[PDB]
Amino acid sequence: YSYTEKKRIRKDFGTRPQVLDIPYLLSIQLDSFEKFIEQDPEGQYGLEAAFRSVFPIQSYNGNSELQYVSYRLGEPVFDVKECQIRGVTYSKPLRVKLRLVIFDKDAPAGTVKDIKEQEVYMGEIPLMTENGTFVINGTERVIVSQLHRSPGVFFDSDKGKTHSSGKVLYNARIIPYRGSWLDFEFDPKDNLYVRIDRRRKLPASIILRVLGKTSAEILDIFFEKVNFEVKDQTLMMELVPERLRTFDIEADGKVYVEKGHIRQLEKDGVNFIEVPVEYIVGKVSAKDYVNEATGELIITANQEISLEALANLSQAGYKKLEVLFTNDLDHGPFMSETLRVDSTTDRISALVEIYRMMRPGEPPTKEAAESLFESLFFSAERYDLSTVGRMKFNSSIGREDAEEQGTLDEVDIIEVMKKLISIRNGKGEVDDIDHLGNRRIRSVGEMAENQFRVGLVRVERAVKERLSLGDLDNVMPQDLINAKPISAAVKEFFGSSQLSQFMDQNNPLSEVTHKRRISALGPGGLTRERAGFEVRDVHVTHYGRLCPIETPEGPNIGLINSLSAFARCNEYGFLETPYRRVVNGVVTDEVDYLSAIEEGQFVIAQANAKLTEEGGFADELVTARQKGESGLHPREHVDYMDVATNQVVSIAASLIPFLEHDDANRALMGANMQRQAVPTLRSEKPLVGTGIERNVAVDSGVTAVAKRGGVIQSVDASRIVVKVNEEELIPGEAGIDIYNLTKYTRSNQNTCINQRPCVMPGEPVARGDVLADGPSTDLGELALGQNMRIAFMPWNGYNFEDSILVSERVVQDDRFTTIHIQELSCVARDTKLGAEEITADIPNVGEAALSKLDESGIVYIGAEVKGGDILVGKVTPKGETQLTPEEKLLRAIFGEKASDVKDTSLRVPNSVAGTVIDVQVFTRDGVEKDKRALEIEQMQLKEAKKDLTEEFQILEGGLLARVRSVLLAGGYTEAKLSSIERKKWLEQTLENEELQNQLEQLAEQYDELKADFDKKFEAKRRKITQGDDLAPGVLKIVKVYLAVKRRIQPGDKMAGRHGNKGVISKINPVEDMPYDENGQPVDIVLNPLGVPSRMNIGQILEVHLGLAAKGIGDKINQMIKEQQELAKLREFLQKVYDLGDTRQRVDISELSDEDVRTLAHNLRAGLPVATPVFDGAPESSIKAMLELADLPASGQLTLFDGRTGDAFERPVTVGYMYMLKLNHLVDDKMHARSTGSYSLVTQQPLGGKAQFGGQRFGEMEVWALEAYGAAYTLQEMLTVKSDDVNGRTKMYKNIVDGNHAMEPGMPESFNVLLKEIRSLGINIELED
Amino acid sequence: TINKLNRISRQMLQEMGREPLPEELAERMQMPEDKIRKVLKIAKEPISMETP
Repeated sequence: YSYTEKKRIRKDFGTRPQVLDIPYLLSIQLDSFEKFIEQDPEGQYGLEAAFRSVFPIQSYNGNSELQYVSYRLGEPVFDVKECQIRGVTYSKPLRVKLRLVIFDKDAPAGTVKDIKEQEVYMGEIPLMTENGTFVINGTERVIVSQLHRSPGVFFDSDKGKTHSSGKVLYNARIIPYRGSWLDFEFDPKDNLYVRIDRRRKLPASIILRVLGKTSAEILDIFFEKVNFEVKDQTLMMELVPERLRTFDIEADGKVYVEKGHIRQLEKDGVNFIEVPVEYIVGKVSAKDYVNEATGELIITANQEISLEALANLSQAGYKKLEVLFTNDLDHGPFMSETLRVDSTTDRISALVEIYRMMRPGEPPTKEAAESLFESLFFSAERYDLSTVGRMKFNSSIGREDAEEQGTLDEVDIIEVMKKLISIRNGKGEVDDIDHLGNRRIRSVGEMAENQFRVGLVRVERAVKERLSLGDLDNVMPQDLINAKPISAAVKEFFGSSQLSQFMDQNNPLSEVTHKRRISALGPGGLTRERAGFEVRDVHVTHYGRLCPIETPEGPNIGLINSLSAFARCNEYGFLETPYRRVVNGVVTDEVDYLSAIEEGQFVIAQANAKLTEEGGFADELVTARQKGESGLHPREHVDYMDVATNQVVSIAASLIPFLEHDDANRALMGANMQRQAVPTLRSEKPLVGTGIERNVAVDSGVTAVAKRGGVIQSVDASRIVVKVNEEELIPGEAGIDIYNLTKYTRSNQNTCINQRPCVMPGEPVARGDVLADGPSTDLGELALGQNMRIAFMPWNGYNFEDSILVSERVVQDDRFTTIHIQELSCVARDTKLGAEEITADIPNVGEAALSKLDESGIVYIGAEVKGGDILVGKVTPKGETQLTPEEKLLRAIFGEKASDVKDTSLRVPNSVAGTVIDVQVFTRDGVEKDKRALEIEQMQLKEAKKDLTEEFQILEGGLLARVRSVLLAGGYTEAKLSSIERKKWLEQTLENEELQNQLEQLAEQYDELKADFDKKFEAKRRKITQGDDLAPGVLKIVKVYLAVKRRIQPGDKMAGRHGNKGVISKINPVEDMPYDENGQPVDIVLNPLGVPSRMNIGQILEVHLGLAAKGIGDKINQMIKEQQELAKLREFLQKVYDLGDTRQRVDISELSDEDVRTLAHNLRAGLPVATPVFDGAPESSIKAMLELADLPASGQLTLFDGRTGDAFERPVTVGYMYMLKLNHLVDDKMHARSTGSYSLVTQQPLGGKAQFGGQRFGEMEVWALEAYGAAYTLQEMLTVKSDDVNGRTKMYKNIVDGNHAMEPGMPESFNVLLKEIRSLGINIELED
Repeated sequence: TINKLNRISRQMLQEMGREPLPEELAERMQMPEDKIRKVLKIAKEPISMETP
C-alpha cells in the first residue's frame, strides 16, 4: 500500500483477483501524437512520412529539384500557462533542412551541377500538453478520435429489397485512403456493371479491355473450358470425374445411366466419352478460330455454336473445340452475357467510353484518355491504397504479395471480379459493415498528418511552377516554399474542425471521457440524417472495445461511443482487447491483445468462471462465447479468458456501483449524468464506490503527483517543495522538486479549478503519491458529489414525479455550494470619431458608483459587486445628435449640456453578485500604460523575482546539503568554516596549489551561478514586459474575473449514479423532516415510486451499504471519543476488513500506531467500501455489515413525522446515497423579457438568454391557439409582440396609459416576403 | 500596397522565423507605422450572414 492509499484503505468486496492493472486512460491521445511528432527513421509515420510522400519536388523540364533532408522542432516562445493567459496557441516552430540541387543542361541528365543546403520555416505545429489536450487561441481543446471505414474492398448485397422479386443483388466497392472509388454491381438480368466515382453504369468489360485483355483472355480467366475432339469419326469428351456426379453415355464396358451412383463407375477411370451433336448446339465458343484459306473468322469467341458452324469447322479440318463451362448452381455465364452487351471491341474504344462517362461533353483524344485512366487508379499521386488498406485488400482477395504497393493493377482488379462472381455463385459470404475489423480508428496524429500533407501539396504546386521557369542562380530553398498555406491547414484542423472540440471540464471524469470518445461523425464519416439503425446498434464485436452503455441519448445515439476500460488501438488503427491465455487447462498470467477478426476463432471464457487452486476451471462445462454466440463449452476447448469484470464497460459505467442491478437505460443516463457534476466547496469521497476512482483522479492530471519520492520540505496552499531521496537523485542535481498549485482558476464551463495540499511538512512521500487534490478529488479519489442521508417515502406531494425534498441543514452546511468564475472583458478600440478611453470620468454617474474604481477606472481586487455595478469605466466619442426642439427648450431653461462622450462601460450582468478576484490589462505596443497596468506589471515582476529567488534559496540549500554530504565522507568541524563570514569565504588567500586550484574552481562556479540566475530573470522580465498582439484597431483590453458562490435552491438539478435525476422542489425546515428514534433527521427524501418502474435497483443496495458504512464510521468515532485502547481499535479494524470472503488481505498488525490513528481518523465519517461492477457485494455481505454496525438487517428504520411526532405506519428505507449537483442551475436558466432588442431584417425579437431574447411561439403553439379559438391572443402574438413595428410601440404606450387595447397592422416579415417574391420576378400584390 | 506588404512580411517571416511586428515591417517598407496599421486593418472580406 502506498502512503496515499494507506491513509484511507477502501474495503474491497470483490472476489476475483485482478491480473492486469487498468492501462493509462489517456494513451489513445499521447501515443498518437508521439507517432505524429517523433522522428521515424523508417518513414511510415508522421511528418517524415508526409515529407517523403511529397518530396522530392521535380521540375517539369528537369532543370533542378528540391529535396528533403531532416526536420526539427524549435523551442516554444511560451509555455502552457502563459499561452493560456495571453490567448495564443501553444506550439513549436517547424524547421526543415532542404537542398536545392541544380542539374547541368549540357551534361547528361542526372549530373549534379550545384547544391544548396538551407533550413526553412514550414509553419507552427501545435503541441499536446502532458494531459492530452491542446491550447489553441488560449483555450483548451480535445480532438476526438473518428470511427471510419477501413480502406480496401467491401462486398455487399441489397438483401432482396430493391427489385420486385427477391433477386439478391451483389456489389463490390473499393475505397482508397485517397483517390477515386470503384464499384462492380450485378443487375436483375445477371450482368456485371462498373461504376467509377458513382456515375453512369457501364458494361464492366471496359476495364479489362483497358488493361489489354482480349475477349479470349477474359473468357479464359473467368471460365473453365470443356473440350471436344474428333476421335475415330466420333465425338470425344475429355471427361473430368467431378463434373458428372439426359442422354446415353459411352464407355460401353462401364455404361452409365442413359437418359435417366456416378462414383462407383468412375472408380475404374476412363478418358473416352461420346456425346450427341445436340449437346453442342447450346454451348458457347471459347476461342476465335481462323481459316488461312478463307481468311475469315468461322466462329467468334463467346458465340453459340450452331449446326452450320459445326459443318464449317468440319470442312475446315479443325477437330478440337473447347467451350465454356456454364451451370445454374455453381458456375455462371455472367461474364459472357456481360461481354455480349459490351459495345467496345478494342482498348482505344474502351478508353474512349471511359472518358465519355468521366467527362461528358468533351472531345475525346487518345492521349487524354490514357492520362485519365492512368491517373484514376495507377498513379501514385492521385491514388493511395495505404498500408492498412493494402493489407485489408490483400486479406480480402487472399493475395500474398505486394505488401508495400499503393496502387491497383491487373491482378487486384481481376481478383476483385473473381471474388464477386464467386459470391454470386454461392461460395463466399458478404462482409459485415459494422464489424469492428471493418471499421478503423483515426486519431489526432493521423488527421494532423493528413492536413499537413494537404498543405505540403499546396506548397509543392507553386514550387513546381517556380522551378519550371529556369532562372535559379540566386534562389535559396527558403525563397521557394510557402509556409502560410501550411499554417492555414494546421490551424484549420486545430481551430475549425468538427472533432476539435471545446474541452469538457466540469470534473475530471468529463475530461477523461472526452479524451476517450470516438465519433463516427466529422469529415470522412457519417451524417446524422444519413445514418440508419444498423450503425447505431451494439455489434457483437463491441465486446471489450466500445462500451455498450455510454452513448448520448438523443439524435446522436449510437454515433458517439466511449472506449472500453482495457481497449487499445493496434498499429493499424483497429481496436483490440486483452485476454488471458489458457494452456493445459489452466488460466495463466500471460495476456494477449486480440482484434475483432482474431476473437471469432477461439472460445473465450468469462471472468465469472469458477477456478480451482491449481489454476483451472471447476465446472465441466463453462459459459463461453465463440463467433459472437454465447454458449456452454467443454473445459478442454476453452482458449482464452477475460482479464477483468469491467472489461466491457467504460470508465463512467465502471464508476456506477451495483451496475448489474440496473437496467441499461438508467445506467446510460447515470453514465452521461456523472460528467455533468459540478465540484463543491468541500470534496467528499463516495462511501459506496467501485475501486476505479483512484485511477481516474491520478490519470486526469487534476492532482499533483510526485515525480520523485522524498520528504515534503515545505507545504503551503500554493506550493509543495519536496527533498528527493539520495538513491534516486541524478548526479550533479539540485535534489529538490517544486510544485506550484493552481488556485481558483476558471474552467471552460465557468467552474472553479482549485488544488488543495494533502500533505504535511516532513511527511515521507514516494513516487506516484498524490500531493495536492484537484477539483472533485479527496485524498487521490474521485469525489463528484456528497454523501446524503436518504429516506424512501412520499412526503405531502413534494417528491411527486422526480421531485426532491431537501432539508435546510443541507443548505446551512454548504454541502452543494459551488464556486463559479466568470470572465468579463472591456475592449477600448479606435473609432472614426476618436480613441475610446478607459477613465474614471463617467458622465451622468455620481460618486456612489465610482467608489469601487481606482484612478485608472478599474475596480479594485476584492470588490464585492452586484448587478449593474461599474467594473471598468470607458467613454466613447460621439458625433452631433439632433436635439428635439422641446429638449432644446429644456437646455435653454436649465443650461446643463454634457454630451461630448457616451458612457460605454463594463457593468456586472443583472442577477450576478460576486467578488472581483483578478484583473488583467493588455495594452497594444505603442500605447501609454495607465497607472493600473503599471501596478499589475510591477506586481507581476515582483512575484516573478520573489519566486525565482525562493527557488534559488531552496535549490541552493539542497545543493549545499549534497556538498556537505560529500565533505562529511571524511568528516570535520564546520564551526571553523562558519568562523569566517560567508561572503568572506571568497576573500580567502591560499598559496598551496592544491587549495588554490579549488579556490579558483569555487569562484568560477559562483560566477556561473550568478550568470544563470541573471539570464533566467532577464528572460522572465522580457516575457512580462512585451506588449500584447492586440487585434487591428484595438488599443486596450481589460479582463475582470468574478467569483460567485451559488447555493442550492429549488429548481436545481440533483442526481445519483443510477439514472435517478430530479429537481429540488422545497427546502424543508429541519423540524419538519422525518427523524429516527435517536432524533437524527434525514437530509433528503426521495420518492419510492420512481424505483420499481425504472428497474434501477443498484440505488437501494447502495442505500443499504451506505447505511452500514456510516454505522461502522460511527462506531469508530465512538471508539476514538472514549479514548479506548489501541488494541481494541486494531481488533475492530481487522474485524471490519476481514468481513466477507473477499480478495483483500488488509493486516493492521503491519501498520504502525500513528498509521492506525491516521486510518481511524480518516474513517470517522464512514467506511469507504468498493463494490466492483459484476464482482460486487452480495446481499449477505451487506446484511453482515449492517449487523456489525448494530443496524436492522432489512435496512429499514422507524421514522417519525416532525410536524406531528406520530410514527409512520410502515418502516422506511433510510441510508446514505451519493448525490451530484448537475450543471443545470435555475440561475442560468431563468429568463424573462418585456421589450428588448430586435432583429435587423425580420424586425423580430432575438433569441437566447445572452441576447435577452424572447420565447418562440412556433407552429404547434399556433395550432393550439387555433384549436382553443383564441383569435385575439394569436393576433397579439403574431402582430404586436413580434414584428408590427408601429403596433408594438403603440401597445407599450397604451399599457403605460392603462388602456389595454391594440391596433394591429401588417407584420414586417410579410413585407419582406413580398419583396423577395417580387425580386424573383413575380408580381405579387394586395387587392382592395 | 497590400500585396507588397504581404510579400515583405512573407520574406521577413521566412528570414527570422516568426510573424514580423508592424514596427519592423514599417522599417522594411520605409513607410510610417501608422500607414502600415491602416493598410493592415483596411478591409478584410465581409463575412457571410449564413456562417453556421
